[PDB]
Amino acid sequence: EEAEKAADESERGMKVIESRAQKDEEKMEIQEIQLKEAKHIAEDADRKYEEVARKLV
Amino acid sequence: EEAEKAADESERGMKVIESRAQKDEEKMEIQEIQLKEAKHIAEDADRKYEEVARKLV
Amino acid sequence: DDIYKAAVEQLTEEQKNEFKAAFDIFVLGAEDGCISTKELGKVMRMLGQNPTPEELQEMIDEVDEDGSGTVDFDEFLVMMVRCMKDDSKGKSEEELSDLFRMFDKNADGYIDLDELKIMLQATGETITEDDIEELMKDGDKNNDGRIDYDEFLEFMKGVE
Amino acid sequence: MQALLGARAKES
Repeated sequence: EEAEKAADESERGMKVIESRAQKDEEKMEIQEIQLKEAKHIAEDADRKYEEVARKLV
Repeated sequence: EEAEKAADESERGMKVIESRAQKDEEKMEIQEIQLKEAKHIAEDADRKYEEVARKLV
Repeated sequence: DDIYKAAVEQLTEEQKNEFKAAFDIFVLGAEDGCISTKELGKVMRMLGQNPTPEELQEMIDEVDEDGSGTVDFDEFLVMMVRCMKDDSKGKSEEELSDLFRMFDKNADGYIDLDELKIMLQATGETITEDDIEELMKDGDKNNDGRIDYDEFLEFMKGVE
Repeated sequence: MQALLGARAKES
């Protein structure tokens, strides 16, 4: 009974973790894809900065 | 043994996906922090854009 | 392309095949048809190499005149080649002063594309002309239609 | 090259 409760806790755990792992994996990929975009915005933000700053110059 | 093995195997499943959640969690935190900074860089670069755009004016 | 096509000349079919597949899985988690930072980093941290989103996209800008826009399979491989220790660093500036100087057939210090293209006829091999005027522009960043020594330098990039 | 390509690295 305890092993089955453990089967359920280690399996539920695995599923909770798979759910968490998936939430974190999606957040990982979401933040990674969005990081690439945030970096591209920084490149663009720096790019527009340079275009206007260069005009300033 | 089957119940305990279910727990043990699901626990190993969990260890791998927990380690994955941890890797994904660390990576999403890294990517999130990096996103925040890439975005803060972008925001800073956008602030600089505006500082230089108003100074361009 | 000049450097790049001249390069692909050397390494053989199987090199080509291995990096084609290396792209087919360099997109194992791809980003932009090109490769934005995720796959680049993926493959690198699988080992530990260090390309950064910023300079990723910049060396792209250095090369994405093709319209890759980001690290395409092309940029993946130019990154690949951007690491192997093979050769660089510019036949002697004294040598190059001589080389300019013979481009400076006129014995001046200023060379139009004419005696330069005549140096080229002196090279004889199948003469391209687009790339001739391109090289005029390369050199004459002074843009004065005539080219000085450092312009000649700007004109003979990556050359033995 | 070695540590992650093994003896497969022969010509390419």
